[PDB]
Amino acid sequence: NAXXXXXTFXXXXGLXX
Repeated sequence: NAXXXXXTFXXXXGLXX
């Protein structure tokens, strides 16, 4: 469960990323 903020992947949170 990656995320928990902002980054090149995107924002918010979610699995895979």
